[PDB]
Amino acid sequence: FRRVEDSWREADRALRQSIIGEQYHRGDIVERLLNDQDALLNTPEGRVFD
Amino acid sequence: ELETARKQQQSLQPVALSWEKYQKQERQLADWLTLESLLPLWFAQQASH
Amino acid sequence: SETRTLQKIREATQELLKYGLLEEASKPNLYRIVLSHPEEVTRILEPLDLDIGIDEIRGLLYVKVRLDETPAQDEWAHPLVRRQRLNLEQSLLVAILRQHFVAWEQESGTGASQAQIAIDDLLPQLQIYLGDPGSESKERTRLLTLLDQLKGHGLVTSPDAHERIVIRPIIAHLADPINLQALLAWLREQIAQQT
Amino acid sequence: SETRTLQKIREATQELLKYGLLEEASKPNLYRIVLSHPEEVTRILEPLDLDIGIDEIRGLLYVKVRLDETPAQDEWAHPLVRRQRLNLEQSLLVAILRQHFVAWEQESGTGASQAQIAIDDLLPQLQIYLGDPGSESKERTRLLTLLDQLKGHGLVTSPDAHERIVIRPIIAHLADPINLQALLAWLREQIAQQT
Amino acid sequence: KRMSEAKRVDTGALVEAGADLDDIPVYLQRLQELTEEALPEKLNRFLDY
Amino acid sequence: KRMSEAKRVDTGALVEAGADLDDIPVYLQRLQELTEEALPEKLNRFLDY
Amino acid sequence: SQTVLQARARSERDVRGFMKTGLAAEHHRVGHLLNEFLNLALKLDWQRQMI
Repeated sequence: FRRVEDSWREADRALRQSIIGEQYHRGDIVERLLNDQDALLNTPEGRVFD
Repeated sequence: ELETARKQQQSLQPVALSWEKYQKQERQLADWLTLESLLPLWFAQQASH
Repeated sequence: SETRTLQKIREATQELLKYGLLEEASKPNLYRIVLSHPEEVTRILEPLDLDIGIDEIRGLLYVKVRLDETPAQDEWAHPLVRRQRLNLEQSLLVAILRQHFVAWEQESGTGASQAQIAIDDLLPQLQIYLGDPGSESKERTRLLTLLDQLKGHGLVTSPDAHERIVIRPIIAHLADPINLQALLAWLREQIAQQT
Repeated sequence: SETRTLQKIREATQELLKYGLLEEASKPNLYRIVLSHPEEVTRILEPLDLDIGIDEIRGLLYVKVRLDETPAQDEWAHPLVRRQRLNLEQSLLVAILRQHFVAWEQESGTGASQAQIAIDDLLPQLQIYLGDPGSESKERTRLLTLLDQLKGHGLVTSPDAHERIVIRPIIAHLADPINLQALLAWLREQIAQQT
Repeated sequence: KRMSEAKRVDTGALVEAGADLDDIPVYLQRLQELTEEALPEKLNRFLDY
Repeated sequence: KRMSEAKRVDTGALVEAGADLDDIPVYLQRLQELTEEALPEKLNRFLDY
Repeated sequence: SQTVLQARARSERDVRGFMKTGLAAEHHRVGHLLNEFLNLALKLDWQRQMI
């Protein structure tokens, strides 16, 4: 869990630094949220958490 | 927000559909009007000959 | 014998110079006094190479450096203006505050001056740019220092018991789209040079 | 609309306000401009309750509150002027400089020469009433700190290459010389009482 | 009729425009934005999320 | 445009009818019913309460 | 695990605060300006004092 926490923290920070992007529109943002969370959940630590 | 966006798009789509249906008629009428601006001169030429 | 300006006019103009700005929503009588003789106050400021601006819909009167013949180098060099120039950290906080301010203005138009926000909302924003020193208290202190500087520039109220602050309307005229685009061009030049 | 005020006069006024002062020994240009055009500058200052006195003998001009003496209250408070009360150390230093300046003016008349004093004479007289802060280095540090703060208040110049300061003629127009004399009486009582 | 119907569900965008033919382009711009954003397609995924 | 605007604020008397010229009679029926019985009676009820 | 949920909710905060952008004209203009400026901002070296 010492690393599950860090992985999700990094995912959130990436989502932040990416949402700033002007090229991103609303549909991009919702899509990126869903994809990032699912991808994180797909990694081994993700399955541990699940 | 998603639900309201869905409603907004499902309302706007018929508007664009009908707008196309109307622009079609507008362009159909443009040259049909252009017929009236030409018929008398055509029949004047034909009357001359 | 000697001509004396109207006492109320002198009071209002001196206080407005003291604070560099003035809101109807907080000091209505002075705001209206100025609005009764705007030509008079503009005349009074003219020798100082200072000037006046008006935003009726927001109820704000703010001083601004006269630029008819002052050096285009920088109005900040003007002797009377005291608080020093802005710096790009303050500008980043200004950008975030302006975003929050426009988001607030959407809700009820210009509305009141109550552009409220919680401090806990700002820290996540800054953490992305300024980074994470890994000590929540340290970043809180850093943010509070920046906010203190901005309040020194008059763009934000000091914190309160609920860890809330309210954005001074003066921001709308510092983050004026024209100023924003000038800054943006300067900063694009800066990045291009950075290579 | 309104014709721009003379540029030179605007510069003289703004520079004057930056220091509440003008001196022929340093800045003959603005000194002369204001001297030859007093009505214009005074009228410019009228709106803000500001006025200027002069001592051509001392080669000095200075700013002052134009408010008529005791208009409605005994002692005045003004939006654009903050009345700082010097801490006891600064009060002692300014008192000693004032007495030295008046003594010098007795020696050479009024305004004949700007008063001076070296660090050599200074340090003993300050330690007379303040004692050893902990070292000679600290002694000079404190002395120069107070000297710099006074220079910020316009009373003195920074020491030259030979560690000699010039007492600014402005000292002749302090607000409450009676309070200074009273504190000097207390100091001269304590010097004898404690030894 | 359809244009007015759409304004009935507007939120802060179409209010800045008329309700007749001369403003149709703005409605088409908004419809373009809504279609290209494709927000309505996420609905089922986001409910589960 | 006007009748569509009215239907927005409707509360169960105009939605049952269209938004064209043929639907004017029902609009008139509702308007007269309001002006002649609804507003007076409801105002009286409000004041009495 | 609470920290995980905290990060998740924190990201959702700035998704929510960003989806509400059905703005008027001038707000739409300044929003583009600020977004572009912020995207520029990231590129700098914030850790440097002199920068």
